[PDB]
Amino acid sequence: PQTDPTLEWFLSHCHIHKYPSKSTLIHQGEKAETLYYIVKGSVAVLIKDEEGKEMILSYLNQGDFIGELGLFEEGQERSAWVRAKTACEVAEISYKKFRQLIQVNPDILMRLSAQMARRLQVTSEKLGNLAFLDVTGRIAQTLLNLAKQPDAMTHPDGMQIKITRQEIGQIVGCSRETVGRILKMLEDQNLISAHGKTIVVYGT
Amino acid sequence: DPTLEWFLSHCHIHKYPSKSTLIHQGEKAETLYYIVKGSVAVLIKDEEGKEMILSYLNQGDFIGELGLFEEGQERSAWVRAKTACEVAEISYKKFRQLIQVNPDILMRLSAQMARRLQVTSEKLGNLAFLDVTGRIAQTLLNLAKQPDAMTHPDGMQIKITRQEIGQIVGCSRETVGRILKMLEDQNLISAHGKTIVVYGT
Ligand SMILES: Nc1ncnc2c1ncn2[C@@H]1O[C@@H]2COP(=O)(O)O[C@H]2[C@H]1O
Ligand SMILES: Nc1ncnc2c1ncn2[C@@H]1O[C@@H]2COP(=O)(O)O[C@H]2[C@H]1O
Repeated sequence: PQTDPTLEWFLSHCHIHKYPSKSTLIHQGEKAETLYYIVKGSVAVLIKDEEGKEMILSYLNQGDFIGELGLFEEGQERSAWVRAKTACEVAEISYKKFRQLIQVNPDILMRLSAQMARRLQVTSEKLGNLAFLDVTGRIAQTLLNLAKQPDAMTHPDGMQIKITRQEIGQIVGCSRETVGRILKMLEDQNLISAHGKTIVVYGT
Repeated sequence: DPTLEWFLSHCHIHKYPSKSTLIHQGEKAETLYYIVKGSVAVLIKDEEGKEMILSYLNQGDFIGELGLFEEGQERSAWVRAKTACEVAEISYKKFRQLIQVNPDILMRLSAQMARRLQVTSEKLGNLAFLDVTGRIAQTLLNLAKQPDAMTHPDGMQIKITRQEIGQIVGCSRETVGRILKMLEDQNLISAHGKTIVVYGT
C-alpha cells in the first residue's frame, strides 16, 4: 500500500511544505536538526570528490526519509546535498519531536532504519561495482537501475527513461563524453535506443 | 552502560579465533551480532574472487544488522575475524522484542548504520572517477596521511603488502604489483623492502 496508519500518524506531527524542481532542500556541512519525508516527488543526493567533481549518490522518492543521518549523534553535520528533481512535497519534523514519537511507537524508527539498511546495501554494492565492473558494465547497470525508478515511463520495447549523458556520468563516476561513446555503442549493438534527452532500455 | 548490559544479558557470547568466517554472504539472515571484543573485516568479492574490504568493525560494533528490517534478506557481505573475537548473538525475533521495551537499543544500532552509510558514501564519491592507478595512488597518499607513518629523507613511510592494497581498491595482487612498479619507475614512490616511501608531504 502507498501509506498506512503508522505513516499517517507520523505525518500528522509533521508540517508538509512544497518545493519547486531544482530546490536545494539540504546543504552539506550544515547542522542537522530536522528530519524529512517525501510525500510527493523525487530528489537527487549529491556529494563531491576531492577535486570537487559532483557525484549523484542516490535518487529518493515518495515514501523515503531524508536528513536522517544526523538524528543519532549530537552536533552532526549534513553528509550530502539533497536537491529536488521534480516539484516536491516534503514533510518535516525536528529531531526533538521525532525522538518522542520513537518512544511512543518504535515502529516508526523501524521504518526509518529499514531505509538506512537498504541504502547501505545499495551504496556498498556501487562501491563493489567500481572495482568489479568495468565502465561499460557500470553504465549498463545504471541504465538498468534507472529503468526501475518509479518515474520510468513504459514503452513497446521496455522501459523508457529521460536522463542526460551528464547525469549518467555523475551517477557512474565517468565523463559526459565517455557516456556518449558508450550509449552510441550500446544502441549500435541494439541493446538500447537513444534519441533525445531520452533512452529506451530493452528487456526491463 | 546500563543499556548494553541489559542487551548483552539477552544474547549468547561465543569465541572465534582470528580468521573465522562469522557471516557468509548470500546466506539467509536471522541473527544479529555484536562485537564484545576483537576486530573484523567486512568483505565482498567478484566472480574471480578479487576481494574488497568494505570496512573493519571493532569492539562495540553491531554486525549482521542489515537483514533485520525485512523478512528473508540475505547477508550482503562476508564478515571475517581479523583478531580473535568475542561475539554476542541474538535472533532478530528476540531483538525485535527488546526494541519494544527500550528503543534506545535500536537508536544505537541505527547510529552505526548512519556512520557506515556516511563512510561508505564518502569512499564511493572519492574513488568513482579514478581508474585503478588513481585508486592505488590515493590509497597510498592516504596512509601517508595517517598516524602509522614514519618520516624520511624523501617523504612519508608506510608498511603494507600487495594483498592489503588490492583490498582497499578491489584489484588483483599482480595488478597492484604492476602499478607499484610503474609508480616506482616513475619515481613517485620507492619500495625499499616490502615497505613504501611516498615521496611528498
Ligand atoms: N548513500 C546514500 N544513499 C541515500 N541517501 C543518502 C546517502 N547519503 C546521504 N543520503 C541522504 O542525504 C542526506 C544528507 O543529510 P543527512 O546526512 O542528515 O541525511 C542524508 C541522507 O538522508
Ligand atoms: N559498507 C559497510 N560498512 C560496514 N559494514 C557493512 C557494510 N556492508 C555490510 N556490512 C556489514 O556486513 C554484514 C553482512 O551481513 P548483513 O548484510 O546481515 O549485515 C552486514 C553489515 O553488518
